[PDB]
Formats: sequence, C-alpha cells, structure tokens
Amino acid sequence: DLPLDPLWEFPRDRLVLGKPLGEGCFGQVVRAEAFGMDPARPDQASTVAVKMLKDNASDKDLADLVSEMEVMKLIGRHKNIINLLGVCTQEGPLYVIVECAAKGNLREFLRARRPPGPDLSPDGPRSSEGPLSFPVLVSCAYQVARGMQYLESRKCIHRDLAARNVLVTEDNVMKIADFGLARGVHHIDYYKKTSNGRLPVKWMAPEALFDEVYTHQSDVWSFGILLWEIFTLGGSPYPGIPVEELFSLLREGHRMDRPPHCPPELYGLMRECWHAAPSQRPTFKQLVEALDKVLLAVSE
Ligand SMILES: *C(=O)c1nc2c(C(=O)Nc3cc(NCCOC)c(C#N)cn3)cn(CCN3CCOCC3)c2cc1Br
Repeated sequence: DLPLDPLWEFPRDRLVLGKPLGEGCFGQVVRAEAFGMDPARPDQASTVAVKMLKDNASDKDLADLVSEMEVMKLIGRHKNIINLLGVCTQEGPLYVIVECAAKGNLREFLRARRPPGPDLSPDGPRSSEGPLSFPVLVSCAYQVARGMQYLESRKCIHRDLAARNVLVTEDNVMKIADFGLARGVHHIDYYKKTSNGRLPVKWMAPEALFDEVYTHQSDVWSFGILLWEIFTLGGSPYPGIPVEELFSLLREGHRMDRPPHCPPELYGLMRECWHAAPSQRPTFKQLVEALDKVLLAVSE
C-alpha cells in the first residue's frame, strides 16, 4: 500500500514472530527472530522487537504507526536509544522492526533487583549485597541523559520520559524507547491510571501539564522524575499523592523529598531539573557532564 523504501525494507518472510512484549495506545510490540538482518550474513539469526497494529486498528492508528516509522528513519543510530532496524510495508501488515532489549524496562529492572531485606538468613559471604551498586545506578542515569542529548540534537522531544520508557539490554545498556510517538497531548486524561498503576501526569513538566507547552526542557523535568525513580530503585513518584492533590501541590511549588540513601549530589540534580523556569533547569548536555563527573569520581 505504502511506497517501497529499499533503504529500510526487510522481507517479512525473514521474520518469525514470537511472544507479545506489550501493548501501547497505538499498536503492540512482539518479540521476533530475524534472519539476515545483516545482508552480509543472510542466514544469521538475531532477536528483534516488531511494532505493529492491533487487530482493531483505525486509520488514525495506522497513521500514528507510519508517523513513528518516519521519525525512526530520520533519528539515526545511537547506543542509548531503541534503533530502527527495518520495516515491512509491502504485501502484508505494517511492521516496524526495532532493537530488542532483553531485560525489559528500567523500572521493573530496578524493582526486581532491590537489595535483600533484614528478614533474610545469612547464607555465605554476600547475603547483604544486592545486585545494584551506586556506580551502576549513576551509569544508568548517565546513559539515559546521553540518549536524551542525542534525541534533542535531532530535534526530538520525548514527552513521556519515564523509567518504564527506558529499556535495558542484556549488557545493561540503557535505551530510550517510544521517543517518536504521536501522544495525543491535546486530550490527556490526567486522572488516567495504567494497568500497572502508573499515573503518567506525575512525569509532566508544569508548562506541559498547565499550558500544553513541550520543549526539551520539559523532558529535562521528566528526566529529574526519572532520576528519582532510579535512586528509589523503581519507586512511584509523589508517594501517596492522588492526581487532584498533585495539581494543587504543583501550583504551590511542592517538590518530592530527598529519598533514602541518595547522595545530595543526585538530589541536587533532581531539584535543578524541577526548577519552575524551564530555562533554569540544566540542559541534557549539562546533565551528561554533571553525571559524568560523579560517575568518574566513583568508578576508581
Ligand atoms: C528481546 O531482546 C527481548 N525483549 C524483552 C522484553 C522487552 O520488553 N523488550 C522490548 C520491549 C520493547 N517495547 C515494549 C516496551 O516499550 C517501552 C522494545 C521496543 N521498542 C524493545 N524490546 C522483555 N523481555 C522479557 C525478559 N525479562 C527477563 C526475564 O525476567 C523478566 C523478563 C524480553 C526478552 C527479550 Br529476548
């Protein structure tokens, strides 16, 4: 139906579709095996993630997926984003084939790796030692910032940057996902709670929430919320605060408390990201450098 772009088109018979990975506002994502994604190695298998529509898709749904496809084509390659690998547009359903992130999203990655509580019986030399260490947490924040810096340099605004939209590869590389999305910003249900209990309004910069204004600086606000997620090891922001109360607390200039076991350097960066004036928040370039300073100081 769509025109053939030989740069990106991949034969669909070289895909074997596997288990669904999740469902979005438009489309679903399925795990898949690809053969010959590298044309030099035509019979080589690789694991990829395939974006496609749901069975109840509207023409808007298709338009949104096509739009996402065209954004991916233009963004280019970066270590810290989910990269476009190919598309299937001819003689069958629309597939947008992207990198697969074997460990799933960063929020569940952190929550699954919280340290053992004090109820655990000591068993061997490391029973106190959880999987997550401070330098790895800082490297996670640093990588997200570098990925966001790259997206900004390509004039891409994410608009729902959150731990759940960052994915983790088999080597613990952070990759920003779903950056190219039509997000219906003129009809957000602010009271919307997801199937997993998320209130996405808790990531929106004030100018986005109150004035429907998005810039790279409003993504910086969301980044500070994501820093808070990281250093609470996957915690939900504004603990215990329902949306009605979020609205007035934000109007009053309320910010989240410094969370436990979080050095003042990192809470300082959080509070900078949540300065009222978007021009008084750091840029992603400044965040990359600041986090790099910490990461180097603690990676002896
Ligand atoms: C393939 O590398 C792979 N992916 C797995 C995921 C996963 O979520 N991958 C994923 C998801 C998306 N997008 C949906 C979420 O969007 C924010 C994209 C994109 N774009 C790319 N990749 C999850 N698993 C399950 C594995 N873990 C480890 C075992 O315990 C917890 C579950 C994936 C497995 C693979 Br092989």
